Amino acid sequence: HVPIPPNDKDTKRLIVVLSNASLETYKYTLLNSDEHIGIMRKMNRDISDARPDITHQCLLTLLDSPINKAGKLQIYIQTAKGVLIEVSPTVRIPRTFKRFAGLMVQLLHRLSIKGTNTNEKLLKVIQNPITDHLPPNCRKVTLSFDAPLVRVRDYVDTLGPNESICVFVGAMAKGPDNFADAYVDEKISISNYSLSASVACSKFCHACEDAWDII
Amino acid sequence: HVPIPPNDKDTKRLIVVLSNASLETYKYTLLNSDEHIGIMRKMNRDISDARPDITHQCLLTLLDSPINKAGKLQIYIQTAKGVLIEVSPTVRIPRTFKRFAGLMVQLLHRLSIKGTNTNEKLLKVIQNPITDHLPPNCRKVTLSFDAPLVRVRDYVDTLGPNESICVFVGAMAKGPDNFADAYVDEKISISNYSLSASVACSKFCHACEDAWDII
Repeated sequence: HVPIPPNDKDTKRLIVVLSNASLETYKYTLLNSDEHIGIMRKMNRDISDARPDITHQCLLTLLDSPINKAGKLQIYIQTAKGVLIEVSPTVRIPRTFKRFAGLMVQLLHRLSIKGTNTNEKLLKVIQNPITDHLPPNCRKVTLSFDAPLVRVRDYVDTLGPNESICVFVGAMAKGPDNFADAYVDEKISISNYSLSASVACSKFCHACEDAWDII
Repeated sequence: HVPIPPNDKDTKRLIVVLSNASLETYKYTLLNSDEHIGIMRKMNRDISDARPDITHQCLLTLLDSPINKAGKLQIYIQTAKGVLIEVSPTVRIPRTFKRFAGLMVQLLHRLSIKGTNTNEKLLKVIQNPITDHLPPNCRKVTLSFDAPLVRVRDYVDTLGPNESICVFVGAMAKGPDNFADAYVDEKISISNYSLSASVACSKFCHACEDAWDII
């Protein structure tokens, strides 16, 4: 089986963009709420933001999803440093947050994680903006709260088989929906209650398993 | 809204039992692969088993699932020490593995986590076996690999509205399906590829959202 290459702009695919991520290597390790609680809580700036266990579990759940087993997923990470990261469908990850953390540190160091067997890279820090790396047949959407209710399976049911979709999922700290307004075609809501990025990506990706017939 | 009490044996409900868990407080903290890699790898016994990030993310995903928002979930944990733990639908959890780890340590210490506001307990270590705590209208099943393919929505579609289901999900180390043969009525498989406990519980619970009409 071969996943989606960058040569392919024909397959109806799901690009998941985790926007406004918190990948800031400080002193080398990442900024987490485990040990930097004294320096964030001491230096009085919005504790609230040392995120990456949620993008960790989005990477675990989405890269363990059956949409990865069909290969129809393509996931990007937009951070606060302006760094946009292309995460492979074929990369494997350790299940632990510490090795993921130092692996993101060396990803920010040498800007590339190569495969231990293959010639090709796996985690590739790439250019801003996202529209250089999105397909032309794209659906730039965003999960939101002020948006009215839109059912996912009816929505991608109203998407055609040539027309790929790029979702904007917020694993951010605390922010409104103006994080992506330069590149939003549509903002949708899927439930009345508050939902996280992990269960949001899981309900969306399993719903488009139900609407793309991945068995 | 009121969740399922232990008085209620009438509601068609999903009991998720995470069987063969690894909750062993050593020296106080739990046995994890982060810091005990030197003593497991040094003392040459099946590294392979310091699990609990998977039951952590099953607790996050299942206790953040919309089946919890309907209250039709009831989740138990069976460990290697013979400890069986009743996890509430109404308990909230910190999102971090360290506070979850020490919280499980004090759960094994005083055998109960009380609510910080309510009178009733939230995490209640209870008796072996599970059949004292399962409903009479029960469906003791188990996810497996040697079992033939069974579609979930057709299966619980063939379950009747008086008939609750108790699934056995393996977050174990490495083991066959004889972990539960004293209490198995049926073993099913949902996909040909290898699936984890997190995506297994998410596909099953979202599938019975599709078959129980939780909107």
